[PDB]
Amino acid sequence: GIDLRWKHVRSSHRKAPKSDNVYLKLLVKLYRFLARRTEAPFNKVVLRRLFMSRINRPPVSLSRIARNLKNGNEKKTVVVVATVTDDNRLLQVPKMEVAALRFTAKARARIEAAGGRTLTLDQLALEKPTGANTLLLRGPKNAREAVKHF
Amino acid sequence: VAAKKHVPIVKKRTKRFMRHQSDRFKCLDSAWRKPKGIDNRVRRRFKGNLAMPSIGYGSNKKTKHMMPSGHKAFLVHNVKDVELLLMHNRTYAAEIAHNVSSRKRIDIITRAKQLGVKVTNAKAKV
Amino acid sequence: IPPKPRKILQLLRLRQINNGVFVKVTKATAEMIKIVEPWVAYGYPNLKSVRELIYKRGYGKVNGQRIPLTDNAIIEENLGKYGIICIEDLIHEIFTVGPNFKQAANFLWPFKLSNPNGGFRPRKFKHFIEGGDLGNREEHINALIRAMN
Amino acid sequence: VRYAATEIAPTKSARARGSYLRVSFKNTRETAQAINGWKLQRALTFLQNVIDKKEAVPMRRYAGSTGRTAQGKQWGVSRARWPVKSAQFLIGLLKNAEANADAKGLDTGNLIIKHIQVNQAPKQRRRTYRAHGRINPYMSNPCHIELILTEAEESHLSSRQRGVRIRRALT
Amino acid sequence: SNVSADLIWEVSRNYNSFLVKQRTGTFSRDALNLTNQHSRKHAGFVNDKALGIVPAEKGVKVIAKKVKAANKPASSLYTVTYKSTARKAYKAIASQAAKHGYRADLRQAAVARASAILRSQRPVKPEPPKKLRGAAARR
Amino acid sequence: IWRKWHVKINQGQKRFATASALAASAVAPLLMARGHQVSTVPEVPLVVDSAA
RNA sequence: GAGACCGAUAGCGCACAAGUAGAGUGAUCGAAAGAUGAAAAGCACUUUGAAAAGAGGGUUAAAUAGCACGUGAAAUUGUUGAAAGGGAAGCGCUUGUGACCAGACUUGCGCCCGGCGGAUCAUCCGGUGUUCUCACCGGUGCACUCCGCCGGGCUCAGGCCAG
RNA sequence: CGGGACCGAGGACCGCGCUCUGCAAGGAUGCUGGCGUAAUGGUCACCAGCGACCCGUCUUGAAACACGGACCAAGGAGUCAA
RNA sequence: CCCACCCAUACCCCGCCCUCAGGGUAGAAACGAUGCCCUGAGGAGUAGGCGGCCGUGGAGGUCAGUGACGAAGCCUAGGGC
Repeated sequence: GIDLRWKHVRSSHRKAPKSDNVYLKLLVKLYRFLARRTEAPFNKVVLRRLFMSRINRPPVSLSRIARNLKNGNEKKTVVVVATVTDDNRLLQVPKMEVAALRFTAKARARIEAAGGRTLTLDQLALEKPTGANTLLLRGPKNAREAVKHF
Repeated sequence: VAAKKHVPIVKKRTKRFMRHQSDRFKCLDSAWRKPKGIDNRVRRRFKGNLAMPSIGYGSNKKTKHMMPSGHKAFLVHNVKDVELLLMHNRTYAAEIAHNVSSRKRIDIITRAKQLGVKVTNAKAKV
Repeated sequence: IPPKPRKILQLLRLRQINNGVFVKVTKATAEMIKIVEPWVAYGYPNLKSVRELIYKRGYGKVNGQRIPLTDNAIIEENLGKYGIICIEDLIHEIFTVGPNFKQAANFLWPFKLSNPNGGFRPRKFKHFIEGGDLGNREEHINALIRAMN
Repeated sequence: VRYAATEIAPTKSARARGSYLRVSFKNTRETAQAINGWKLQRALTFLQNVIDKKEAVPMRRYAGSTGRTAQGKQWGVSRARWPVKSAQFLIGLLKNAEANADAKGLDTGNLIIKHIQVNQAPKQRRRTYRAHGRINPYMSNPCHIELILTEAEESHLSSRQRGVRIRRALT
Repeated sequence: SNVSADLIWEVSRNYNSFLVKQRTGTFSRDALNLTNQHSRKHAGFVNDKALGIVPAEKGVKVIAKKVKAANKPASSLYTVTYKSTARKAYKAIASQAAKHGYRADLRQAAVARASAILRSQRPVKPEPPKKLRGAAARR
Repeated sequence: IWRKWHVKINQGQKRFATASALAASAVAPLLMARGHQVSTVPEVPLVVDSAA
């Protein structure tokens, strides 16, 4: 026998989505290829967030996107691996180019009316395959009733 | 026809795993059941007792599910089933299901002879 | 085994019986080996012992994996920044205890030896000076290396 | 109806059968085993001697705490009895089989009991009263008897082996 | 758009009506499936460009998918019957599989299937009589 | 009898599933994969004149 | 009128002369128990027995369905065959003996000759389809070319145990 | 420089090399014999050498005590709702 | 005190099974990518936790499934996985 005081640890992170969405499966295949064949850390982060669950993907509002568009970020492509929601407290939506998993109808309509562009992640892979000139945004993770009651 | 060339087939254990005390009680079937008594000698693995199945007895991945001729059994019910083995006569053999009638068996055997497919029970119902 | 000798064996990378390591003699190592004397036999290996151990049972730790030292290219990729590009360089560094002895010894996987041909002494778990096998047998470790290699 | 001995053909054999016969199965088994394999006339004479207490049936399996007699020495035992009722039932069956052989035209002077078998019939369920208001079974264990009477009646060698055999044949 | 061969594979990779699943392997009844194996490489009903070979009265019959008629099932198959020498059949099948880039990865499988069908169309040889062996069987 | 026999489904998810099934009904590979015999159908989706 | 219910130890206690038979002074308690066969065609006649029945002979597609009745498990029993047994058997590892078996093999492929039997040889022309350069169809081959068959010869690959 | 035992994983080429027409260099080939069937192999029964307490439950730290088990078939115990 | 010898599931080498880990694999001649290829390490287990599979009654779809030329069931010192 061998004396192993320490213990080899199995991985504690997701390697595949639990979702049976076939479009998400195709997106996972695409970003697996991209993260394997490119040196960009952006593709690895995007693939690992595509693995994640819904409580680990909180929504991002247009007010949050407009907040992060300030100070020289007006021309960067906004990348959100989550749902982009509308905020009616924000009366004036600036022009922006956002790629997301999905948009709400009001958020998509308000972006297109303000003159920006909405993209999917495969369109993001086509136009910025290495994630150049991109602003990666996450929503508030701890802003949940369960997390408040923890 | 003859099977594709393969590594020699090795069975790590030929004898079956018999249930404890199934040789002494007729109400106990000889099918394996893992002993769960905390004082059971077979569960505690004393020497001179029945062996317990484990994954270390597993067969080689290259020869698993191979009959001694080197083929893998494929259960067939009709001529359309046996024609699925057109491209695998050196890897899969055909085995006619038990509830297939004699005349349909003759049809399957004739088609399998044309396709060069081994039939495991070709002498049945003759 | 008590926790302190267990920890010292874990730090000396002696986790299995008949595992062997090369140690550079300082006070900080000699005191550890003196503590774990009831479980180990140690001594001063010669050039023949070093070269035969490295040639027959030499394994390098590459990306956490145990790779046999069958080519000089493995030694070049994993020790070439210290000037060790061949197995003769590795043997020289281990034998002469050079400036990169720590890197060479830690690159060497702990040697998994067999039981000795001819056996141990009749009572194995006494000190060497009492007629046993434990402790420092000095230059007599070479015969044990021949028997267990 | 099917007999247990299916190998025996019915062209030159004679069969007899009795079912649900209220006679002791154990005694009947012992009597049948005593007369198993005998001549028909010898079996009939022996069963009459059993009825007249001149020859005894050896008790071999069903014999626990039975008596001992001098008439077991013919069989090499000490425990033997005289099951008169079993002998009467078997005499009736043997006479029926002899009549069947006469109807078929066989010679009864050369017939042997090739097959004889006693099986347990469904039990007769009487009851008996015990102490303290208890009722126990008082059953009978009857038997089915059947019997049938019949007329009494260098390859793949090696080359070295072949050469040795030819040399020894020539020499 | 919303439909691709990749998506059809993702939908029907776990179950479809052509699937035959057993302990020793998974097979497919699909007509455009060379080697009758369940995989994306061989799923002819899934793939946009695909080939299939069936026996004829004499020779082989090869069907190929037409990419411009995917929504028209009655006119989606390009069918040629080869009833000629086996070498010419192999040459034509390999030409329509590899020369214009129409699934050059299926060339070996297509030639193999044509060869198997043409060998199956040969007359069969009579089997030798069974030799009785042992003790009970010989006597 | 007060076992739960009926399942409440969101109408939006019902309409989503109906749209997905109608979208899958216009894919000729999926029709063959569901065991339908459509090899002689001139076009999928099959539209017949209302005069007939 | 129905059922993603139960299928005769289930489902109501009850699928049957069931709130019956039966028990209790009484209030009350309360079962067990369905299936021959399509059709009784439910065995004429002879023979043996006092009879029950048995044997022949019949009916039936089948009595290996005989009002003990579809199928007919196990416990347990009888016969026959084989075996073991000096105060327990049973079980594990590994040989041997005896009995009984599943496979595997039987020849294939490729050449060189000779003999047959046919021109779905190469090229060109026209039509058609296609992946738009690849094919099929109709004419053209006039037998040193193609395709099968039959005899030989040669090489290779072929089963088991071994040196 | 001999003598012996056990093993032959992989499956076009690629690499490190060497004694460089080639090789013992990133894993066995070559030659030959008998047999081609119960001969090898397998199952069953038995003898032989060695090994081997009767299960479940309970108890405490554990044993022991104690409890249940003549045998077989069918039935038989973490369900539903809020 | 000395020499040789015996053998544990311990130690060394080799094969195989599983688990874990680290790599590779698309202008796809391209794959049950839920696949395949390469490499290394590890393997006892009560209470307890988790995963994958086998089996039974019934429901939808599918296999243009099997079947009076014999379904289901049952017996089997007959075989295969």
